[PDB]
Amino acid sequence: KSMESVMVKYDATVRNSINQVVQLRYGEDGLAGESVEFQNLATLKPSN
Amino acid sequence: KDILCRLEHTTLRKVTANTAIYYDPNPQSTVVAEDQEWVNVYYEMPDFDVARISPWLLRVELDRKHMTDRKLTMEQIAEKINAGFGDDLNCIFNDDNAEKLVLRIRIMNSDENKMDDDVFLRCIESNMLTDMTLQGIEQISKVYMHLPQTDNKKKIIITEDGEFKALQEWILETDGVSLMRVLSEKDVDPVRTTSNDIVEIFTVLGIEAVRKALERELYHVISFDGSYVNYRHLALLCDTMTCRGHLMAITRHGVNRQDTGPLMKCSFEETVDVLMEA
Amino acid sequence: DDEEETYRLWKIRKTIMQLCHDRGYLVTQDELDQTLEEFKAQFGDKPSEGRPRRTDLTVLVAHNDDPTDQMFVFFPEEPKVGIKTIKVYCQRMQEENITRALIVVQQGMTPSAKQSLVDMAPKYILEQFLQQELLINITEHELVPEHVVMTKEEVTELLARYKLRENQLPRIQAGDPVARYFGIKRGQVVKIIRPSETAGRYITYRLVQ
Amino acid sequence: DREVLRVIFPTGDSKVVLPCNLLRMIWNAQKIFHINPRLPSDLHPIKVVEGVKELSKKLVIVNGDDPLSRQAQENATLLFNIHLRSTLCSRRMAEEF
Amino acid sequence: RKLRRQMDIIVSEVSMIRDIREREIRIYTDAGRICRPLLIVEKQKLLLKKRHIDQLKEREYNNYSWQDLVASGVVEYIDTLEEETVMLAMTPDDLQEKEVAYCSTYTHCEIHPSMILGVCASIIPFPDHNQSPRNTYQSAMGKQAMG
Amino acid sequence: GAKKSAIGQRIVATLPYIKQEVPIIIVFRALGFVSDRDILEHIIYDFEDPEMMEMVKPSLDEAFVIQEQNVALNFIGSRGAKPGVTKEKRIKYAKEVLQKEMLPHVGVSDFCETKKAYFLGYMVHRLLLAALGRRELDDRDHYGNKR
Amino acid sequence: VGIRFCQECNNMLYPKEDKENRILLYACRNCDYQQEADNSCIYVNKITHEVDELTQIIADVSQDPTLPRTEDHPCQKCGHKEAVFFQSHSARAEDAMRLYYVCTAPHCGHRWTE
Amino acid sequence: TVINNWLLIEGHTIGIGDSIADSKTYQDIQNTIKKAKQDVIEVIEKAHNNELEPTPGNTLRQTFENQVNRILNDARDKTGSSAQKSLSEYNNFKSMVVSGAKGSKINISQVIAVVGQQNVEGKRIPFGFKHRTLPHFIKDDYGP
Ligand SMILES: [Zn+2]
Ligand SMILES: [Zn+2]
Repeated sequence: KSMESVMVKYDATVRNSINQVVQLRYGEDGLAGESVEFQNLATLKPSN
Repeated sequence: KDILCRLEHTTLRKVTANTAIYYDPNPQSTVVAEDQEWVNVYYEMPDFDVARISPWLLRVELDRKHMTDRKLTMEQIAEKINAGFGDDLNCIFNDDNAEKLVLRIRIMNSDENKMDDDVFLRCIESNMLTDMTLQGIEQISKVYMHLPQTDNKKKIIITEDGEFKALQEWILETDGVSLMRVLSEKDVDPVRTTSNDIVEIFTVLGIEAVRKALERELYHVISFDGSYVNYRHLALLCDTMTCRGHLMAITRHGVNRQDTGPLMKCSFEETVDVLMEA
Repeated sequence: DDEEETYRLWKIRKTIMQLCHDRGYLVTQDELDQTLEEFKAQFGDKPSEGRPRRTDLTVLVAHNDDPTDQMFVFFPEEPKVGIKTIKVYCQRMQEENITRALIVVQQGMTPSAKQSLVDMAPKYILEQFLQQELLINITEHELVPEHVVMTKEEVTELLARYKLRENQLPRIQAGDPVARYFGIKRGQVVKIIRPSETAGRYITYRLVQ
Repeated sequence: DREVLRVIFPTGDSKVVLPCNLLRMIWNAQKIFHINPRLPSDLHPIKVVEGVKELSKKLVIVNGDDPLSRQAQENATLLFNIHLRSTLCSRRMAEEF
Repeated sequence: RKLRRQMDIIVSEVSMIRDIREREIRIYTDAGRICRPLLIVEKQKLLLKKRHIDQLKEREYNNYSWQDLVASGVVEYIDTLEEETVMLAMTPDDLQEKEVAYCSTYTHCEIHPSMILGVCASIIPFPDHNQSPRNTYQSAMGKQAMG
Repeated sequence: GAKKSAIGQRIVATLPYIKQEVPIIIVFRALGFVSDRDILEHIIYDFEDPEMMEMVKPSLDEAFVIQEQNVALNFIGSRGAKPGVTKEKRIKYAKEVLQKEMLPHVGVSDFCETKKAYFLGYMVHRLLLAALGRRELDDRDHYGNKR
Repeated sequence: VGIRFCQECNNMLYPKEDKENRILLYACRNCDYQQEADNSCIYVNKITHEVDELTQIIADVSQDPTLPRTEDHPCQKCGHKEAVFFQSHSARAEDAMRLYYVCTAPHCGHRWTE
Repeated sequence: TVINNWLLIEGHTIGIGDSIADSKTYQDIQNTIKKAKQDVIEVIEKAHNNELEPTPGNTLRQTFENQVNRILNDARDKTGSSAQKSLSEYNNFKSMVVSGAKGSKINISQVIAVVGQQNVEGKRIPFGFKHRTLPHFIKDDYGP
């Protein structure tokens, strides 16, 4: 009911029916959920 | 554990064993035999009570184990009662050497020198048992202390070599919500400390803190059973619930707070009445 | 307790210095990093019924961009601030000609005084802060992200870039604990910068309303 | 970039969800071109450094040359670019891949 | 108890409950009380004997029926309230037989433990080898079968 | 409260055909037991138990003002669903309510007030044991409480 | 602790103080009657309430067939080997696992706890 | 389609033979359950003799229930692992569990070794009767 109209607009922002900006980029990265997948950051864990 | 005592709400009822309203007309000669020995010690040079003293007496016994468990001694309890009641009550307490901890209470001398001299003690006795606070923060019924065996509750730091080390620290979780008071408490991490109450977070930290807290609460329930949901779905819901700057309930209480056209309001509920207003 | 009371008053001063520094006022680095011993040693006596008076604890700071611009931080000794005490402070601002004033409160603020601040709000900006609130800097909480108050020049560019109206931005209540921390009024825009696990970093803009 | 990751992930969890799987893409490249790990490689390290720099510009999430767009573009692809730079670094391209 | 077992003044469906701790004896005669027949055990022995079984075997052409077991005081009905004061043996061959003295004061015995099941659960074969929800599902399916 | 927590916890009764509940001791006064000892004798059967005696102190104080059976009956009648036009009719209505509507299973005869006082005292006695923790609270799910 | 009833109307006697003599007096209400108090304690409540369960235990429980019986705890009063043991299982204790024993010998309702 | 037609040759079934275990495995399970019951009896004796010290954050009753539950929980795991190790490569219960098609380790152990503790609202079976779960037990019987 609340989230029905939230949509990715053609400026790549996420807005509702009122046209208010919910997110500047969908998911904060502008990517769809299907293509992404789990990966590892190699430079995070290891020591100096 | 010392920090836990300063947080958990402890009242006189928890640390007190039994209470008796003895008549005790003459303070010099006490009705209770054993009580007489140490009472005389406090009555060689009476102060502020020589002029008069209420005939009635209130004797309260304090459990030893509870007092030691809460790190409470005979002193601050007397000070707290005197501070709370000012000069209304005169408190005399025995020494910790005695197997029984005692605290004799009598009404002020000035009043002795209107409601009732006897019933008033019962009102005080009931009032002091529950309403009076010895040490802790109200609204926090119980506090648990444990070492986390999971990384999320563990403290992770970056060592000199640059590796991630998870330290084993003591973390306290409470059964009540007083975030502002607990956060200000000394020796309490004012950064990592948080609450599972979204309203408490909203009124203490803000809407953006709610947005982050709502993420963590929504993530915790979803990931409790090991399930995974993409973040972008978590973020979108938490963003719509905080887009307008105040807690937007998904019920009709918070949904109706949203501003939309007449037809949309009809879809939710109360269709007929809305159209008349439009 | 008298002994811990000096520690308590020190925390509010530390928060105020952090609060003032965040607002853009000039606060010395050593002043921000004032240890409890330094606060006690700088004065050196028993706090209660001693040297610290909430009038004495009042501090004056000046905006970095405009040295003439300054803000007053007033600590009242009375548990509840009265109309006369507020009236004393406003006259003090007139003597120094300081538009913005920050008022701390020990336990509560007189309901009559609440309307008084609104009445004088245009000529003088007065804000009341409970002592409990300032004991901790919420801005340093992990949940609270970094908040930056956008200048009108920045806000105009923001709307121009995204072709947005002010009503189309996310909103933040002027009573928000962070919003009160930065003393931002309606019509202001807050730039929130927070880490993102999908993008690394993410900038959010909230209109003050 | 390493310091930024530490702020983004204080807990030190390296698992992350990102668009392109670079390890499998490198593995696909090794098989498609019959790369021999034993023999010396003909890929100049600078071509790896230059190649990733050119690639980063093509992966546009927020388009625009103004500072507001550039900052948003840098933020939107920040995590991926850190992953891309560390995965396609010259050292790894010459040592293991 | 003696009168009920002899069916002299107290009918079979009358339940007498003594709460020893509370010093109360509750006698219930009203309707709506759910009860079941249980074999009476005295001195760690069944009052039901081979002679009772032999008479029941010739149920017809003998006029001996279930009512004679109740009249004989060998079996009696126990309601839920009385069952709280009853020390019940699941079987005679195992529970009240001489063994490690878990209990030596059995007052009643089950005729058969399988009578706890109802009509639809009583057609399930080996219901004690199935997961319990599957016995519940069959009780539903058994009422939708064809025949 | 100041005096609210001094007396303690008081017991009230919700009799049928009365809009609002009444203090328990008032019902005993209406039934014909005026003195406190006579009322407490129907509630506390062992006067040597100080714990039980304290539990009824707040109830006695609440109904201290009403000290006569007719006064108590008028109080019960005053709160009746159909208040009497005059005081005399109020007493008659209250008498009828207690005579038939209150604990009818105990009796409906004009001389059953003593039996109703004992059972009502037993209801209070049972309540005190639950409050004192001496007896466990009744289980609704327990199937011997069902019909 | 002692509860006193009036000797005239059999009503409750409540504590009262006479300033003339400064001695506790249990004075009847609505009865203009007074009595000489002797206990000197008008009110006492035990929050811990370490009330002995043996006093509450009823010797008749030895006749319960559902209670376990042990021959390893002979009765001290009479030496009867058999005894019936159980737990208090009463609220306000918060820890009810200790066993109370009651002698099974008729006419000897001795109760003890180990 | 490819493997549905190879399964026509290989075939897959499940029967009584897959639910059985070796006599040695049955003996091991019986020993574990017999010892686990004795362990719970000892915990009961400690509580009965007031020799059980409550752990922090828990009352005596919670301490006893925690100690009893872990003993019985450990027994189920010990017998469950033992039953799984007895399974052969040919066992069809294991084949469906190993492939992940259906069932789990707990299902195998319940079928072969022990169904385990039954809980209502997260706790052992309540004393619905007066201090008894059923009329077939003695009052205050906390055994498994
Ligand atoms: Zn009298
Ligand atoms: Zn004996």
